[PDB]
Amino acid sequence: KQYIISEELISEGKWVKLEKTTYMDPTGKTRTWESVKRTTRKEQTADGVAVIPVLQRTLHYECIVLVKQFRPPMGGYCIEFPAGLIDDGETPEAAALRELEEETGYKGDIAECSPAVCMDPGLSNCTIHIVTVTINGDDAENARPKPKPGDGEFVEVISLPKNDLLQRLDALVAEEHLTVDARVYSYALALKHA
Amino acid sequence: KQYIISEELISEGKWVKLEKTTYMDPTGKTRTWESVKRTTRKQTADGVAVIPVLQRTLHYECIVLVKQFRPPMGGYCIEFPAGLIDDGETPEAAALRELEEETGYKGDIAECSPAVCMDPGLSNCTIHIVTVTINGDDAENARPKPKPGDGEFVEVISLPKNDLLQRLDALVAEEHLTVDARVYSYALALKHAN
Ligand SMILES: Cn1cc(Oc2ncncc2Cl)cn1
Ligand SMILES: Cn1cc(Oc2ncncc2Cl)cn1
Ligand SMILES: [Cl-]
Ligand SMILES: [Mg+2]
Ligand SMILES: [Mg+2]
Ligand SMILES: [Mg+2]
Ligand SMILES: [Mg+2]
Repeated sequence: KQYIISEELISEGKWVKLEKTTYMDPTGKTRTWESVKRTTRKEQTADGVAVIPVLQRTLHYECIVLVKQFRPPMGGYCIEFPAGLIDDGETPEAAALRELEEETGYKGDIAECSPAVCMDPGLSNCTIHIVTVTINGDDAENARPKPKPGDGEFVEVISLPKNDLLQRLDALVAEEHLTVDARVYSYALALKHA
Repeated sequence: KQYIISEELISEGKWVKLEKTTYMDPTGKTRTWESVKRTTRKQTADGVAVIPVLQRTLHYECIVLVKQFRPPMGGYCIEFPAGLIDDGETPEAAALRELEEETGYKGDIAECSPAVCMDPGLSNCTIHIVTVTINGDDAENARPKPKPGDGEFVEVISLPKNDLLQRLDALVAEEHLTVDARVYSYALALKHAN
């Protein structure tokens, strides 16, 4: 039934553009939408990755490793899964492993990799791979891990037990002004609901 | 330590605007960001997303999802039922309303998240995630009658909770739909639990 008729550029910055999208509705009528896209997407299967890093150590409960950063669009701090854009020619897995080490200092092992999933599909075309990665916290590589953050990146690491994630995220939200990412919250909720 | 110094409008559509955000980085250096915002926010958040748990006796529990054409994606996406919160609507009420309009089901509130961010490196968009149970053995949920608005065209997809991830992966492979990242994250945590 439905499909894109035309995409007209309305405004283009260095990083994001806004487009007027003309599409065919399933009645047969022509309609429009205001679409956001990134300018950085090349031949990657998605814009970015988000990493679900499960930190595993003998005689410890498993922890989910999360990051806290200032986010300019939000005007504040947010708690999220480690994440970044996929470099040109980089695989989603390499990008996940790389971003996890840069944001946390951990060296992980790939567990699984999702298909490309949409971030906010009524607003933008942005997509990611969700890459699950186990971290062997008994390995010396991962003992006293140093974040190697890039140009103007300033990330704090927060490891929360998987068995109590939702309450621990609620505790954090109770204690400061800070926003939990929707993917992180959805994951915490399903841990509870299981 | 980090904060917003100012926001310059770049472009404002009917629904979405692009801004240039000046902010103070933690080194004490001024930096800029390209930020997307909706023009519709009043509210606690922009929207709600509903996790609708369809409970029918002697059947598997299902998570109720919707499939729609998304103009920004240029394709069909599988998502939790969702929409914008009307000015003066509570998140809980927007959840029950949107769940009804999109699926036909009449549900009960189980819990509601604080405002969580959709894509905080890109936008300030936020939602409340609202867990809702649907008593599928009540008469009002027998022949659920969707009340979809002008220009909305929503197909309902109910998937069993205890196989959700495998079922979604199967839909992506065979139907070439895009699964929403929140849906996928929830699905992943269901498998990752314990
Ligand atoms: C029901 N509703 C959906 C809205 O959002 C949009 N609609 C069109 N173009 C872009 C966007 Cl983001 C506003 N109200
Ligand atoms: C690492 N990286 C993140 C990027 O995205 C943006 N960067 C600045 N302003 C807005 C956006 Cl969306 C580009 N590269
Ligand atoms: Cl539940
Ligand atoms: Mg990042
Ligand atoms: Mg980074
Ligand atoms: Mg909707
Ligand atoms: Mg609507």
